[PDB]
Amino acid sequence: MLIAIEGVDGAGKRTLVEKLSGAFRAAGRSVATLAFPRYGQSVAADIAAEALHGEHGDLASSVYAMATLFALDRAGAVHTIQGLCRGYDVVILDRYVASNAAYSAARLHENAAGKAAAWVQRIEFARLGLPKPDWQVLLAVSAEDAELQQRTGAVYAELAAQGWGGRWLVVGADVDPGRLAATLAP
Ligand SMILES: C[S@@](=O)c1cc(-c2cccc(OC(F)(F)F)c2)[nH]c(=O)c1C#N
Repeated sequence: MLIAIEGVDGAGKRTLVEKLSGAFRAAGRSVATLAFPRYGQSVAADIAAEALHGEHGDLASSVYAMATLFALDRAGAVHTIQGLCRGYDVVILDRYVASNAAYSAARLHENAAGKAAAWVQRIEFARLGLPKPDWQVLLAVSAEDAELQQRTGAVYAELAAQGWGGRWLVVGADVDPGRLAATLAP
């Protein structure tokens, strides 16, 4: 089973990942995890971060340019992902494709049924061959550029509402991880 944990920066996705990992292993399931973007590994990720800190001329000004860099990062990992899906019962990704749809649409003031969200699907899942997650779990919290983080949170909820790329669940900060693991388990 492939699971992506999503949400805005500061939402506390890592803690969820760890909580879920323990709940799955308590239920007798092997678990592997990966975090995106892969800063310090993917040159594409690293240029993208660097660009948001004012490096690389006008790169940050294009949403699609940033989106593309983050896609190329995930694509470089596509074989690792598929490998972990064969090697372990449950594979949990801290951020995945939906992050690109949410930050891009937010940025462009578009909704989940808009162009950017559909572009991300075409590029990442169809063209680049990233496998679609079985579940996407939106960690949606009150308090994690504030304008964009709030709007990205909203777009994310919209992705979950439309079933973008697959089934979702939306959860809060105090979700019970054992209950969540039983819900997600085949
Ligand atoms: C690194 S996480 O915040 C992220 C952001 C964007 C993203 C997409 C478009 C524009 C963008 O720039 C900015 F955030 F400034 F809006 C970021 N795309 C991703 O795939 C991931 C991941 N993982």
